[PDB]
Amino acid sequence: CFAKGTNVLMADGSIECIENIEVGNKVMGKDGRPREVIKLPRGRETMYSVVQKSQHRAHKSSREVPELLKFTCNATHELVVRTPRSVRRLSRTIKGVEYFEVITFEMGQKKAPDGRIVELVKEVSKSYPISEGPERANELVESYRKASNKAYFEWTIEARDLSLLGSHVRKATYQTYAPILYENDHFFDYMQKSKFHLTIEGPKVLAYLLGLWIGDGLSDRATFSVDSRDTSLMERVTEYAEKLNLCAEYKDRKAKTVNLYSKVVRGNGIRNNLNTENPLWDAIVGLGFLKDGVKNIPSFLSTDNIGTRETFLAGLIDSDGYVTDEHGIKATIKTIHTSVRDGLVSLARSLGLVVSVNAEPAKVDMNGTKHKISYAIYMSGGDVLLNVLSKCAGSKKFRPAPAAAFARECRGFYFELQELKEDDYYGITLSDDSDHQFLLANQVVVHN
DNA sequence: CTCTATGTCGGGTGCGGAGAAAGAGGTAATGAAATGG
DNA sequence: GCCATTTCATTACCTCTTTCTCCGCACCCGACATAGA
Repeated sequence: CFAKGTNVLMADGSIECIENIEVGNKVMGKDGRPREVIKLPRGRETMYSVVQKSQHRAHKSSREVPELLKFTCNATHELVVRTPRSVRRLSRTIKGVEYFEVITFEMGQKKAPDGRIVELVKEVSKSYPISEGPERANELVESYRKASNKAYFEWTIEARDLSLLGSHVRKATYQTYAPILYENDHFFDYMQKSKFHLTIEGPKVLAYLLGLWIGDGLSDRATFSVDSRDTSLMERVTEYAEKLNLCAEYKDRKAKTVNLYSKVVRGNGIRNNLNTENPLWDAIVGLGFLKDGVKNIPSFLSTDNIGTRETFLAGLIDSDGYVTDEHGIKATIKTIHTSVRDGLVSLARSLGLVVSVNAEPAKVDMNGTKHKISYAIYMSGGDVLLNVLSKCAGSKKFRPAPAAAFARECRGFYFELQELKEDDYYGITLSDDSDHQFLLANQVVVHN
């Protein structure tokens, strides 16, 4: 059961407030498929607060508080958790004799003060004196390592039982969120829904261009900047631009500025068109990449076609995107516009990538200039991210496409738990044969 | 003549990148107190 | 209670990311003029 306010992800990918979800509607299953609701358990109880942990620190100005994943449930809500399997060996001495130890995480049981019989994870140790010889020990260690396939346990525990966990286990316990595997085709239907009728590279190229525009584009013309130096990118531009059937008006004249002109009438002389008869623009406005005068990453994109979701970032990254590879594939977009920040994060995750932003306060300096609140949104995620990069043109950005059928597994997150005051709670119940867990809106995986 | 799309101009500031710090969980290593026979 | 493990939170580091931050000038954006319409 959830505290009132908590937003849910509906199977159609919309977002509905928990208190308003009725019976018969279909929530989002971690598999992207629908999870029907059959009961609206309501009531009053003691509520608990959740909130991811993180290397974040700047406080204690109103420097915005992070976008940390969070939610609030009653004391008996089941937390879909995970805990690593761990086995360490150790040699210690007491009462004279020194022995061998075999510390391990194994799921046992423990008595809740309230009397209940709770199934959880416990730290277990088995030991005998060094006299016998490290042989017995070394045996179990593998007889464990070689016990189960998954490197972690996947169980459930009620907020109110969490304390029951020992120190070591507690710390080594996290919750997870899953990627938005569902898929609308709003992008596609839109494309088909218009006058212009292009090839089957549209959704792709168009997507890629919208990506670049957002990053290095101009906010009042279907034109944008480029690094006179990245040639590969340069071509991509022409190519994709050409496929949408438009022109690349390259002008590096004292970095490079281009303009994507329609092949329409030119006007009387040469004073070509760029915004007119241009799908790019027809969309920027159509799909909402330009809300109320400022750029923006439209939310519908978080729930649309993955390919397209990918390609778009591809574009964003090819302009305003710095990539490295030294200790893992990672990419960093920098912005100053909230909408851009947000919209991007919500999208970034939809894929399964790990995201974290870092604001930089306004400033004013020696040049006496007034800087602005800046955001350095950070991403990573092995394959998932790679498969995006594989769709890049930039030299320093491009990266080969993952093996294949790379799994879009859930990402876990360490959190904090807080005891709140009793309060009305709303919960929903799914049909039996399902997994009994649905995804929230901030992509966090929860049980009903 | 008025109302929009295209070039195009000048000023103040977005962001580019990298290196480093500051957290966060994992490990041993302890000190001892609880369990079962 | 003697024995012989176990259980457990805390301690001092230990590894690994991911949050921060630094700063000037080439470039981004608002401002303006002018071919269309």
